[PDB]
Amino acid sequence: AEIKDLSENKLPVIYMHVPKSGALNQKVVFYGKGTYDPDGSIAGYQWDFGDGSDFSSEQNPSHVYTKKGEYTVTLRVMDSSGQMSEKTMKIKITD
Ligand SMILES: [Ca+2]
Repeated sequence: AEIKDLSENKLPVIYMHVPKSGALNQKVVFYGKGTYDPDGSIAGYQWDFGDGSDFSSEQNPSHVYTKKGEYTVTLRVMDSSGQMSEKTMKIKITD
C-alpha cells in the first residue's frame, strides 16, 4: 500500500449546539457531542465564548455570561491529522 498524502485527509465535521437564549449570571451549557472525523478521530476542541473569556478545550463546556447582549460563539476542532474546521453560533443573554 502507498502512503496516502495528507491532502486527502477529510476534515472534522462539527456538531455545535449553542442555545439561542441564556440568562444573565446563570450557567449555560454548549455541546460539541457528535462532532466526528469521517476518516479518523477528533483530537481537540476550542470554544471562544465571545465575551473575552479564556477559551475552553472541553467538548461540552458550561459558561456564565456576566452582561446582557448577543455573543458570537466560535468552535474550532482539530482532527487526528492536525487539520481544522470551524463553526459559529449566536447566543442572546437576557435577564
Ligand atoms: Ca480526518
